[PDB]
Amino acid sequence: TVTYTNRVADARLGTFSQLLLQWKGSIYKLLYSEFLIFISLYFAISLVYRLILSESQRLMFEKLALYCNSYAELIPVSFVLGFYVSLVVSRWWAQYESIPWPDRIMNLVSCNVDGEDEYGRLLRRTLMRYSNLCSVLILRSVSTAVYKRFPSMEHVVRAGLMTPEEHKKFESLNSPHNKFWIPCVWFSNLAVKARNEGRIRDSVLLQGILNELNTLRSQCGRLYGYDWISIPLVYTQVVTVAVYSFFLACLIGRQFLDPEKAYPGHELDLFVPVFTFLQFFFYAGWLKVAEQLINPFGEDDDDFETNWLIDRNLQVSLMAVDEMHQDLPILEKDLYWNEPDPQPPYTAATAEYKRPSFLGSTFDIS
Amino acid sequence: TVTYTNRVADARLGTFSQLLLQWKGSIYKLLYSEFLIFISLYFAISLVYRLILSESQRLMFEKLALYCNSYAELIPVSFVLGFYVSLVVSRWWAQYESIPWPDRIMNLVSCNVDGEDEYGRLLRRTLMRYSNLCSVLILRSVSTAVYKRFPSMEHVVRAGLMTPEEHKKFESLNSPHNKFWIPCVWFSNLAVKARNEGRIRDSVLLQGILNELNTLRSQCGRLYGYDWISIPLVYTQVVTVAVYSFFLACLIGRQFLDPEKAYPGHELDLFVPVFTFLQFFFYAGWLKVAEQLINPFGEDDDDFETNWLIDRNLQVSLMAVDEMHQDLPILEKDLYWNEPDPQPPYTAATAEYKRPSFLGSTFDIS
Amino acid sequence: QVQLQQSGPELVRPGASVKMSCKASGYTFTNYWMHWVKQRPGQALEWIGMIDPSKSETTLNQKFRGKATLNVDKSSNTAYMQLSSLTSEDSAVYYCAREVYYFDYWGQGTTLTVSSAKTTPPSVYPLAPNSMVTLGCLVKGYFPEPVTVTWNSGSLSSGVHTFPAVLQSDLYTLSSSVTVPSSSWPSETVTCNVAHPASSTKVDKKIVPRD
Amino acid sequence: DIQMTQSPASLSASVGETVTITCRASENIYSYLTWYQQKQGKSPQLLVYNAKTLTEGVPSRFSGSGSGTQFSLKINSLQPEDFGGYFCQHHYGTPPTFGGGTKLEVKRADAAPTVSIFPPSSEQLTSGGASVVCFLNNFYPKDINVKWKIDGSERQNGVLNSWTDQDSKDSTYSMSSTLTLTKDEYERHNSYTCEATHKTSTSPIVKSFNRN
Ligand SMILES: OC[C@H]1O[C@H](O[C@H]2[C@H](O)[C@@H](O)[C@H](OCC(CCCCC3CCCCC3)(CCCCC3CCCCC3)CO[C@@H]3O[C@H](CO)[C@@H](O[C@H]4O[C@H](CO)[C@@H](O)[C@H](O)[C@H]4O)[C@H](O)[C@H]3O)O[C@@H]2CO)[C@H](O)[C@@H](O)[C@@H]1O
Ligand SMILES: OC[C@H]1O[C@H](O[C@H]2[C@H](O)[C@@H](O)[C@H](OCC(CCCCC3CCCCC3)(CCCCC3CCCCC3)CO[C@@H]3O[C@H](CO)[C@@H](O[C@H]4O[C@H](CO)[C@@H](O)[C@H](O)[C@H]4O)[C@H](O)[C@H]3O)O[C@@H]2CO)[C@H](O)[C@@H](O)[C@@H]1O
Ligand SMILES: [Ca+2]
Ligand SMILES: [Ca+2]
Ligand SMILES: [Cl-]
Ligand SMILES: [Cl-]
Ligand SMILES: [Cl-]
Ligand SMILES: [Cl-]
Ligand SMILES: [Cl-]
Ligand SMILES: [Cl-]
Ligand SMILES: [K+]
Ligand SMILES: [K+]
Repeated sequence: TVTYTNRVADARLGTFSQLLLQWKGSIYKLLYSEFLIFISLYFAISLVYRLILSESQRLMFEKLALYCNSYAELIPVSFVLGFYVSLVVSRWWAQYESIPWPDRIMNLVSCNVDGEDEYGRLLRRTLMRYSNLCSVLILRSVSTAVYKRFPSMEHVVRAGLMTPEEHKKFESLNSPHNKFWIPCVWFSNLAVKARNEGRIRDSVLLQGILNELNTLRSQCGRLYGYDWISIPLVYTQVVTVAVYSFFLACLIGRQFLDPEKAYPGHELDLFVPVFTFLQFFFYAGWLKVAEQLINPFGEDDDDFETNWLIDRNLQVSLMAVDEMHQDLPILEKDLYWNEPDPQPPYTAATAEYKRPSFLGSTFDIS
Repeated sequence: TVTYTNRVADARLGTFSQLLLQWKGSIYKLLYSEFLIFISLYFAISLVYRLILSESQRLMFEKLALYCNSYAELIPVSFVLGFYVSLVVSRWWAQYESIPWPDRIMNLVSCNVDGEDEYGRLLRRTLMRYSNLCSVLILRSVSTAVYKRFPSMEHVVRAGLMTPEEHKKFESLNSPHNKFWIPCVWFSNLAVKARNEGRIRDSVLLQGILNELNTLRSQCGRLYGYDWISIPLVYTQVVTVAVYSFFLACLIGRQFLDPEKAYPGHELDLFVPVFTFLQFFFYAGWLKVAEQLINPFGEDDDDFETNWLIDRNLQVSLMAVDEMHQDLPILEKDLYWNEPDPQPPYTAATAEYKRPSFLGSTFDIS
Repeated sequence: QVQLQQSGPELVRPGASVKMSCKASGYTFTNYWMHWVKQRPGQALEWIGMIDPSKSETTLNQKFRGKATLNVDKSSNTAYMQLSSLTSEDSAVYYCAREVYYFDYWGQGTTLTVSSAKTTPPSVYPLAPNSMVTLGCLVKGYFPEPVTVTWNSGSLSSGVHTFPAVLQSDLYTLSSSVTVPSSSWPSETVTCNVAHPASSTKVDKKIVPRD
Repeated sequence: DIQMTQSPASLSASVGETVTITCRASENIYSYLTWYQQKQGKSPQLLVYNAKTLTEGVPSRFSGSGSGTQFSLKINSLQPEDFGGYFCQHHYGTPPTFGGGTKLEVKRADAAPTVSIFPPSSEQLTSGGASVVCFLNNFYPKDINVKWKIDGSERQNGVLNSWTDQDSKDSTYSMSSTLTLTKDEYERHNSYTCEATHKTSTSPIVKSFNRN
């Protein structure tokens, strides 16, 4: 979604440094408001101490700051963040791999549902759409980006993902629960009907198609699960309490105390707490990692591009089972027909990458 | 890619020490430029303090260095590095195992696509090439090493990975999305056509071949996923901010202060901060681990050898389904035909490795 | 159709710099690496370097490290090459080629000439002395190339040999011979015509028999 | 670097014949070799790539072969068009060095050079310089040797030669030698001879003149 994969292809001088200059889906964009509030509260307190408090009050503030500063402990906060963010990141990738792709059903339906006639065409296209509908229905249930595109079941129909007859059949089936599973049932029934009409040769080929469907159903189930079963609220609250506890301490503890009073650790007044602000970016930004990925189907810069996926899948699916049904290119003898050990060419820039075969560590390289 | 597996086969005296003398894909090669800039900035600051600053300015610098040094904290940085690098290393190996190998399809196509005639040969060879094409297409989409070898679809054709007719069929199919999935559809269709021509006996054998294809498709999908879905930018930025924050502190904090002034902790002036530089190699090098593996399909020394894989697969694939179709050696009685409990010999050096059978922990060894 | 259109020929003084172009068309610019080749008479083709249109990554020949510079303009689909600290040896024909495991498309070529000499008109000297008598013209001390030599304003074409110019002290010199039947000379008037467009000079020298 | 050694430097044959050019690699370049055809004045054209594969327009009479360090181009049943320049290039790595080249010229019957020596023009002598020109037209083969002798003694300093391309009509060559002196040194001597050596005869075809 915010792909910088190509920038970090090689480990050169500024591989990671360069990324500090990027705004989209960045630490700056996510921390902006919070940082400003922190900045404000800090310097506000700072001026109160420098310009308002009396000599006696200043002595209390200095004692208060020494107290607060002693409770700004990074080690405990770093612990809970690391473990929590790891959980979030784990679920994040699991949710991606749970986004259903038509390609596997697509390959089978395209080759195993017979007929070069309009019915055979309508059959294959309708099967794929039942798959894609099964997906779109669950996606608009878990993704705010998708839901805002399909707020009502009418939107689904008018967008061409569901026919008005299908919508009629949809409504006819009375159930208080999410009906995303309906198209998945239709598919299996239609696949069976197709086999009985002789459009699907064996049962071996039919079960194979039914299996790939079930897999897609399992995919939709995972998405439902991650959406339903949030990371326990108490856990989420714990890490924010820990993080905020730290910044609360810093607000007062990291204040620049009187240099004259010669407090151990506070010999220099820089007015601006450079390293404390750098710690804020570190920890608040670290928390923002979880904050953004805790729901990867939202509208964050780094949240998944689910609507593009829907579009891509629609186009590719139908194309593969329609225009590509039993439609192949002209079989030719390959360029290496009489060559048992082919030696494909290399461009000028890639010849260094033509390596001798790795036989194994145990063998002498001679 | 940088295989030292054989060097570290045994745990001897210098098993790991020896690796410190290696340059290829080393910590030295990856840190070179960064280290020099660090070195320079350090000693630059050092001379300014020793030769330029006035007695009063020197006192400020010393107070500034004590301030900076107190913010050079390894524990928080070590935390975020460990967790982040672990994520990177995890994806790194996942991406490797997602590189498709023909061998499984290769075995089935070679034995289950009948015919010792030119057509049977052309059939088997064309099937494998559709697999290898499905792979090469995705690899040149995710690997810069491969793309620079196949920058254009013409390169693919001229290299003998795709026929001009196939390229024509390729273009004929209108789609705005990556067409790496096309050959995978062709394969399934061609496999079905092959079965209808009687070249594939049962549907059981056909579905078995279609399954291994789908598996390869899933492999290609994973590669696409890891390439598309980068590790969240914010996370990457956080760890570089943390790391750089540390080295910023060290630049000033680790300066050798006046020995005469007798600052606690700064009693000795060595001019060169040995241990601070050693910490740089540690942490900057630790970050370089992630920096290099965040995209294992790039052109780093330790990035995958994808082009060799392509070459190896091409050679082996075709060879197994062509020259090796129904082609076996002469069946003989094995050397242990009349021996129920064979005792294969051992070389002089390996006799110590002839062990008695491990029956289980519970049994008395008598 | 694939077509590589380079810039026109250049003329510069030693020590200076030059920047020639190459506009590609009929194919996706960024999907093919652009190479540059140097062509000198008598020597073999020299590979200068290559450029990746996409990321502008350059890879030069060690021999051209400090002499050549490469860059492109993806918007205009043109590639460029800059040659610095130009000397007389940097004079040659420069090509730009497309690579696809081979160089399948070259440009027409860009001729670079490096010398410190101002435009100078040609000095046409007649050459006069058995069945067929040979006559000729001597064009010396001119610059720069080229010059057009014809006999009797083109009417006399057959039996003529105009030799390739040579370099003599930063100035070109060439000869032109013509053979006509001894009966037609000095009977029929014969005169060579030398055209030097660089100086807009048009000289005609009738070859009168020796006195 | 990988060194490309091409041979022969120049080949002479007549239409219908079959020739064979050869490129040899400094080190193994597998099947990564290309053959180019370049006609005088024009930009080179791709003939064969990957050592064997012919490109689009190339006619069947062209064929490539070899692998490793030994390659060869073979043109059977020559044509008028097939005459010109031919060179090779390896495509295994950077820099992709080129071969020395090969000039494919037409073969005919030997011919003697029609030597014609000319004295400095009076218009030139009044300018302060003297140039003795000597032509050697329509001969064959291309090989030839010209020597200048001022009063019997050999003269090598000040001589500038220029050869021509094989005539597209009679397939013969031509060259022009020019001895340049100062008006002062030119008038310090008598005889200026122009000796030419060829395979057309054992004795040098000499043509001279005196300064009067
Ligand atoms: O495969 C090879 C890779 O290598 C190349 O990319 C390079 C870039 O070319 C590099 O330029 C870039 O790093 C550059 C910066 C390096 C300075 C940091 C050094 C510090 C290291 C730690 C110790 C202190 C010193 C990394 C940034 C450092 C800044 C940090 C942040 C502030 C705090 C410290 C320093 C310099 O900034 C560059 O500046 C440029 C402008 O500012 C940016 O954009 C430019 O791209 C255009 C390309 O045509 C330029 O023409 C044009 O000038 C401009 O638009 C670049 O994106 C930006 O990276 O980052 C990449 C390094 O991997 C190449 O382009 C690609 O093929 C590929 O990505
Ligand atoms: O299965 C058994 C294994 O054992 C053998 O390998 C040995 C090597 O033979 C050892 O020599 C090597 O370790 C050697 C070094 C040990 C000194 C370190 C001890 C420190 C431990 C911590 C506390 C302080 C002391 C480990 C390096 C220590 C250096 C570090 C780094 C600097 C900071 C501290 C020390 C010495 O360096 C060796 O030196 C050699 C030259 O320098 C290198 O190359 C040589 O290989 C050739 C083989 O024919 C030699 O003939 C030739 O001399 C030379 O080319 C070796 O590769 C290099 O390892 O490393 C291996 C130990 O596992 C054997 O060859 C193999 O069969 C197999 O790999
Ligand atoms: Ca989100
Ligand atoms: Ca990498
Ligand atoms: Cl702590
Ligand atoms: Cl399920
Ligand atoms: Cl601070
Ligand atoms: Cl610490
Ligand atoms: Cl998939
Ligand atoms: Cl130190
Ligand atoms: K860096
Ligand atoms: K050790």
